[PDB]
Amino acid sequence: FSSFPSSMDPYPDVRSPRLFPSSHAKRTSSMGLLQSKFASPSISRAQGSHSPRILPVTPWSVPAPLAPTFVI
Amino acid sequence: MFVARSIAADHKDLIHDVSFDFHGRRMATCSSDQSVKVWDKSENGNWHCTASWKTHSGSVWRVTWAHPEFGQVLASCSFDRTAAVWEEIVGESNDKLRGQSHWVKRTTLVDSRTSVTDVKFAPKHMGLMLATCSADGVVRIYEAPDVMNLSQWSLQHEISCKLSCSCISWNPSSSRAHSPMIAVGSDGKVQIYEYNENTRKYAKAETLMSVSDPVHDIAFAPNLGRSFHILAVATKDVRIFTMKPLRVTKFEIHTVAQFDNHNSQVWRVSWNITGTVLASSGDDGTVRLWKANYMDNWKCIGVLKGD
Amino acid sequence: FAAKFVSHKISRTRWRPDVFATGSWDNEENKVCVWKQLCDIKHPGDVMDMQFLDKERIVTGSSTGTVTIFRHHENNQTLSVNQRWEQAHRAPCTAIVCSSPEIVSVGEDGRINCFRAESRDVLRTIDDADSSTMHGVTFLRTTEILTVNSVGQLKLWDLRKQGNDPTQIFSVTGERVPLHCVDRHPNQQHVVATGGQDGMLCIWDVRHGKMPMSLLNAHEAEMWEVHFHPSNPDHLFTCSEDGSLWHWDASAEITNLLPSSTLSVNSLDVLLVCGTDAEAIYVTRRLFS
Repeated sequence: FSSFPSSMDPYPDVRSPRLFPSSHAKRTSSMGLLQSKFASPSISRAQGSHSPRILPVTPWSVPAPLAPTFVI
Repeated sequence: MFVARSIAADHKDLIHDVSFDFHGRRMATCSSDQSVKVWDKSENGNWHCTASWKTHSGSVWRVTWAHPEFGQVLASCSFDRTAAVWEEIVGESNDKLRGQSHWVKRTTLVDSRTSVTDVKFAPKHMGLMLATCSADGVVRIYEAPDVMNLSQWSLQHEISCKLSCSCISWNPSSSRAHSPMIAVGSDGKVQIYEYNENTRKYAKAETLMSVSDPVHDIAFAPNLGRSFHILAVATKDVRIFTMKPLRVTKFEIHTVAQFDNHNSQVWRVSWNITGTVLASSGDDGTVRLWKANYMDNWKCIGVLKGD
Repeated sequence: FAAKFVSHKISRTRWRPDVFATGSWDNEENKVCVWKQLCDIKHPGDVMDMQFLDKERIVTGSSTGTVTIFRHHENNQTLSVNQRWEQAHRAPCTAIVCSSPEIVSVGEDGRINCFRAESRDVLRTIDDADSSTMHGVTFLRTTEILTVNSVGQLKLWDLRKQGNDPTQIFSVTGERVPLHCVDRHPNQQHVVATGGQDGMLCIWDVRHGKMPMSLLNAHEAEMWEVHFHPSNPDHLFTCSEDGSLWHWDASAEITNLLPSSTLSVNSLDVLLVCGTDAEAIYVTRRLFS
């Protein structure tokens, strides 16, 4: 039923195109890796070290309002 | 007429890996000379090299062949921190002849921040999928989500390990019958991995204990006609582990056998196509073939030597 | 019926131009012997086209579009290496028949390439890129031809005029089978019959319309081959792809009357053997009884 739930989540179609809608998706508390890769690419766009430490920090917190902060 | 004789690889520097295709007719080699050679076993029995090209900037540790349904694809692995996918190309004009074959790059995987030890294609049922493990100690899985786009390689997953040696080996079990899982042997404690239901993430089901020395090699055996699974490690000792799922947790290991008759490092461990025979090689310069007993103990059938 | 099994999953054998020879795939040395055995020769490259072009001369088309010819001087037991060709079809020819001054050949991709007698120069070529495997081939009124693709696609073509189009087309309503069997009558150079995959008995009237003059399924698997009598047109017998020749007594019956219950059969000429789908090992020696 997880796939069905994912489909339902994708069914909302809140707006095009948003990382804020990506956060609306993380509302379920489950985040796809692709998003993480995109975030890493954005970070890339000492910096590498920060990403390594920033990514670790994001990993440390999975709680609501933490992922948003980690993403920021 | 047929003869098996020693043949020169044509590699200036040392040869890290040799791999057979699906048929067993073709061989791929890689070395520290930065070149990949592909051999054709002619119908006249002599191996002749099909092609050799400069794949990478730095030494090429590992190579592998994908399933022949996808096409002629070889993946390579280097100290340059890249993996490359290559597709064999033959062109023939809608007329007899006119076909030309040369190595080509489908894609590059830059994501590994450090020198990569190994690369392996997953089983054919899964799709184009491969795993790689590096000095960053991060196992990465890449998929081609479109079979048609051989350049479209997405990064499916990333997991953390430890730091030093590395080897990978997928479960070759056909899926429908079994679930995907993969053993990683680095350096020393080594922990394998399985795949979760719809988390779609790799979990650590269990670990292979009793490992001695650095883990030179690991391979999973084809589970054809057997419920249980077998993995052999060439440490500086040979070990065989039996995995059984049963049914939270759903894994068990037993250690089938240990074998030190090499008296030294076991560099390579390889399995038969059926999983019937295991092989081991080491610093004694001896290659041992193994059979399973009725008791499920392993016995050495015989030993090849060389000097 | 004597079955001198000689341990080679034989691809071909034919009546002497008692007298005979044989040819086989499925080994390192491509296997072909004469005859109690005359000239058991090895060669590299398969046997797709097979016609002993004299008591000496003997031609053979091989798997890579290759075509080997030699001359079996049985007196000195020596074979003069008559002719060689690299890329005919590189698939093999998927049938072989004879034409006046040339072989009525065809191949799977359809490279209708005409080697002819002393035409080491391959002059003529209808290089129509036949998509399905053309395995139906004969001279009808040479050079009246008909390429039959593996949609059973009996398109009547030409080679004496030019242009790569086919002259006509014979087909069943559905196009179910791939090409294995046809039947050009010795009674008439126009009369034919499509032997197909269901033990499928079809008959092709050229001169009288072109409908399915027959549709009758008797044998189990796909169309193997037959042995007509080389002067008795009516007497023949029909198999299917396991090899089981039912005594399709059109001289007058058909039953379980072969030396049957084996694997497949090799090639057809009888005055004696036939050919099934998997081309396997069998023998016979009493072909008038």
